[PDB]
Amino acid sequence: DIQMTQSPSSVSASVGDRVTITCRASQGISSWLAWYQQKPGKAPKLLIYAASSLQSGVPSRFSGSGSGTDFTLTISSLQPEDFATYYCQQANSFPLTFGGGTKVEIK
Amino acid sequence: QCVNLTTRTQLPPAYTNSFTRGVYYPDKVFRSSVLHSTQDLFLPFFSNVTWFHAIHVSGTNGTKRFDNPVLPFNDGVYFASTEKSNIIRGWIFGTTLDSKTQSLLIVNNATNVVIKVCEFQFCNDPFLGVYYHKNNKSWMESEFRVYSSANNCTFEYVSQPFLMDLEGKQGNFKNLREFVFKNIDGYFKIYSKHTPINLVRDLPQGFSALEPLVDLPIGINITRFQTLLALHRSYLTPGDSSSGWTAGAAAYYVGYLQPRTFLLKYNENGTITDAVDC
Amino acid sequence: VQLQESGPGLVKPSETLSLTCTVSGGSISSSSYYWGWIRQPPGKGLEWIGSIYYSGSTYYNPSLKSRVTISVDTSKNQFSLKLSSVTAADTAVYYCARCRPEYYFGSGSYLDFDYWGQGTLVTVS
Ligand SMILES: *[C@@H]1O[C@H](CO)[C@@H](O[C@@H]2O[C@H](CO)[C@@H](O)[C@H](O)[C@H]2NC(C)=O)[C@H](O)[C@H]1NC(C)=O
Ligand SMILES: *[C@@H]1O[C@H](CO)[C@@H](O[C@@H]2O[C@H](CO)[C@@H](O)[C@H](O)[C@H]2NC(C)=O)[C@H](O)[C@H]1NC(C)=O
Ligand SMILES: *[C@@H]1O[C@H](CO)[C@@H](O)[C@H](O)[C@H]1NC(C)=O
Ligand SMILES: *[C@@H]1O[C@H](CO)[C@@H](O)[C@H](O)[C@H]1NC(C)=O
Ligand SMILES: *[C@@H]1O[C@H](CO)[C@@H](O)[C@H](O)[C@H]1NC(C)=O
Repeated sequence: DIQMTQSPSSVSASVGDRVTITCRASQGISSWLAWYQQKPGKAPKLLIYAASSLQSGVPSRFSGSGSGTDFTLTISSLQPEDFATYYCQQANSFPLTFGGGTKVEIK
Repeated sequence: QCVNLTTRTQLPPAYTNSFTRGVYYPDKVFRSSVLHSTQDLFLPFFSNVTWFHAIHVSGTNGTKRFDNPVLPFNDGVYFASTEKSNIIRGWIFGTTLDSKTQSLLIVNNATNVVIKVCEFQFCNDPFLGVYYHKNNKSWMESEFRVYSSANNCTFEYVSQPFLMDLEGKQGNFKNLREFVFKNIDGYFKIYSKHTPINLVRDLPQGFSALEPLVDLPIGINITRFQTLLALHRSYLTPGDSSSGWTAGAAAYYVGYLQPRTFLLKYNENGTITDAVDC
Repeated sequence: VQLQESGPGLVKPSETLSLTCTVSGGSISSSSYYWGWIRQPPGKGLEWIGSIYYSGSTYYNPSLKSRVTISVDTSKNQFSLKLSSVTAADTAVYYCARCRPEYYFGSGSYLDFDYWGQGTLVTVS
């Protein structure tokens, strides 16, 4: 019985800018969360685990902070290969739940 | 609160030879296709290591063993464990294991891994336990008796929740886990490795390389350490507490470290293929 | 390490939906990890349907729990997901998954997914 809302939707940006996404919870999860990226026509790939970390060799222009009821994600700069939908997921209770996703496009 | 359990049998320990194993990366630099000579604390090749069991049998005479004695630390520890299920959980480190001095605790309790550095008062026989229910066909867990007084804690680390099996099978061992513990400067250093096996008894002969896992700034004084295990408890072990319980099936081996010089051989990617001592 | 989901194409209303996940590069038995299935309908949305462990201990999503079963064939590296009955809104794209392992001890998987595979499409009517 964990519900989430992802507030930004369809953000537009240029090549060099700063963009930010917020994912809100409803329960009191404690610093456990996950972020996902989905390029069109593929399967999702993981980007950030736990509150704030990074796996594999994802470029270090991806970083987010954390808290107990609010969360965020921000990227320092864009490249023509950064155009997708991002997702937030919880890692606390048995009924796993996913977010509505947010779309980032380059203008 | 905790209790003493007393239905043990008696027997002296044993010794088993360690083959060419127990090597680890000694620094942070990257090399390839070289022969490098190093001076450091290592475990000598072909050295005695000590054997400890946890096995229970019935039918023929009486043989119940459950060993977790207090052992010295000296300069460092090499630890190896062979199990069919999850029977070893963690460790307590300290110098007096009482209320007059600090101690270090590493524990797994099937939901979270806990690392603490704190003042405690451990009692004689620390152990964790499980229960087998017939109506459920489920292996639910409820037992924790490791201490009775904790205060003035400095470091605390509680990790992300996970799931794990507690079933308990029979047959041949199918896992091997090795750890190396070192305490230098004001730092505690832990190295680890895992590998699959299909043996029935004794330590494999081969070669493996260990990689760094955890570095903790603590600053305690360490002279002795002890192990924590898990025991079963069901409808087929009647009686009362301190006299009703059964053991699983597991074993472990311990060895110490000495100042040596080694000639390591790197590969063309950065893996230690073999090694030689003098 | 590498996966390749497989299954049928056009289906019929209120029938059993077949599926198969052939693990490549990893021993399905020589492990202590978990496996799972994930669904995405066309448009927007993600949902987690079920997770399994070799040698029993199955779990199921609280929503749409009546008609879902999961099985593993330990002889090979294969597992399957069965839906006894389907509706007109069950069409989506389905994915296999692997649960990320524990770091300090081994023998344990967290509640997060990595190392997915390509997905197939199942229609309705
Ligand atoms: C368990 O056995 C010990 C063996 O002596 C009992 O005695 C205690 O031993 C601890 C040492 O770890 C001392 O700190 C206590 O002061 C001892 N107590 C007494 C009364 O001598 C111990 O009491 C036993 N535990 C029980 C019966 O719960
Ligand atoms: C395993 O040990 C951990 C130690 O932290 C337990 O975690 C705490 O459990 C209590 C029990 O109600 C909770 O109130 C705390 O909030 C938990 N700590 C944190 C940081 O969340 C855990 O419950 C233990 N699990 C079992 C099965 O014994
Ligand atoms: C190992 O210990 C045994 C008895 O404890 C002893 O006989 C043997 O010589 C030892 N091995 C050495 C010292 O290499
Ligand atoms: C296990 O058994 C207990 C005691 O009968 C019961 O309350 C519980 O529902 C059973 N199932 C579990 C814990 O999943
Ligand atoms: C640790 O404590 C013991 C307690 O007797 C003491 O003798 C020793 O000098 C201390 N330091 C070290 C490095 O052992």
